[PDB]
Amino acid sequence: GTKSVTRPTRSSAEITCDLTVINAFYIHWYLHQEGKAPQRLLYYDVSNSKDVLESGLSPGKYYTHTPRRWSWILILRNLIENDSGVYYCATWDRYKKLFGSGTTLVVTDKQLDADVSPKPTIFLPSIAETKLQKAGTYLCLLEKFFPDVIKIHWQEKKSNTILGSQEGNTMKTNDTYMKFSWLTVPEESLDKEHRCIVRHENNKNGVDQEIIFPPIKTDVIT
Amino acid sequence: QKVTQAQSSVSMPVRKAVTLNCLYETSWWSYYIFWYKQLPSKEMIFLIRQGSDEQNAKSGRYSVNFKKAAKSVALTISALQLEDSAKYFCALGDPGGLNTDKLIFGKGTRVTVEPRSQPHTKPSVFVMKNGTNVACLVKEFYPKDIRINLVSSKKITEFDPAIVISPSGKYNAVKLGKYEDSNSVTCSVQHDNKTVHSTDFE
Ligand SMILES: *[C@@H]1O[C@H](CO)[C@@H](O[C@@H]2O[C@H](CO)[C@@H](O)[C@H](O)[C@H]2NC(C)=O)[C@H](O)[C@H]1NC(C)=O
Ligand code: NA
Ligand code: NA
Repeated sequence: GTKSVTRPTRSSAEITCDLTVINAFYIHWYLHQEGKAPQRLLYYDVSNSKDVLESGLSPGKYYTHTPRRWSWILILRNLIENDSGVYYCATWDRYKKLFGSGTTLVVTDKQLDADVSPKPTIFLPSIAETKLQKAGTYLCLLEKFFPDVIKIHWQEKKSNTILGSQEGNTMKTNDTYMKFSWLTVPEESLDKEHRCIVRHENNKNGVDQEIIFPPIKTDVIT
Repeated sequence: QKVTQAQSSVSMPVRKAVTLNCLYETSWWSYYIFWYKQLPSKEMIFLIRQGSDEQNAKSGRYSVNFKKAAKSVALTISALQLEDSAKYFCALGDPGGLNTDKLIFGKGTRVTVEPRSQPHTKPSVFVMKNGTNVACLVKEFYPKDIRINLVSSKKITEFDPAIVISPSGKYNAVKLGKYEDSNSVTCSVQHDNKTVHSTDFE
């Protein structure tokens, strides 16, 4: 449930609570910025429908919305660059305090292209690898995406089992990012088509991308 | 109230053990300490809790060496597994246990689990292409130390290679670039005093 929310400065942002809570009384909101300690910003009083702000914070900046029963959204007003980071909703017991999946908030005024969705490039196994090792490696390259928050995994065409893939780190390319993932499939499965599934905020229609890797087809050298 | 995690990073091999230190300052009489694991996907997972009036916490491969005098709550991760590689956070309850209470966190300590010591393994080397893009794939090598070279006389761009631990406990690597002369681009790898060419396999 690791999402990103990219917004310009001076706008409002909505951050959704990922926890499934039964009989919540207080919903706590935490901010984690890279290199800093996670800290609570406020909590929401479920019974009185009130926000309790940490000392120093301006009223109106944060607001906990309840769109429906036992469902919470943190609304931030007047965004600044320093509002960026990972936001978590939290509660006590299932006593231990438990956290949601967390949302990466990205505040930027950067003038980017209309399409900052990950752009795919497919690589098919080399003839030397399939011949010698009775396995083929498929590589999926994703480029020119923003923000850096992305998830790539692999599946067979008519199967929902997650395959054993590997991945490189996300790398910055000018104002954008790139990432690649690869899958080694045995000879016996080389005749099957494979899917590289990419989850990203800026994908077309907010639905994850399904990149099809065609099956290896036999070729006679005449 | 303050929480300090002095170590920024720590490295230990698989099956071995690592200890993560934490020091705190609190005015509260009775309190609680918690240890969390933060995944690279940013998920915050509860591991273990230690009480002010309790003995030493133990929950599977996790244990807490508690010293209320010095105010020290070191976490030990025993019999290390590769998925133990994460960022570990120490949190102080304010005081903890009550529904309105906040946690005061430390800045966290990164743990990297190293593969075990093994016989040296020479890799196989392959090249995959898509137009201008050339990927060099380096399979099953040990040790980690390697120089991967894509042989081109017209390089557009080159990225840092990605080195990962393989399911057999060795290493795999991928080096990508963009080359004008992509159709003739070949790969050479320097590893364990040997030179492996992608053309060796062709
Ligand atoms: C090089 O990369 C591109 C992009 O993934 C490949 O083109 C796609 O191929 C599939 C079929 O499997 C089509 O459905 C897509 O429409 C194509 N996308 C685009 C943007 O053209 C291409 O096949 C790859 N070439 C090689 C030699 O592997
Ligand atoms: Na509610
Ligand atoms: Na702030």
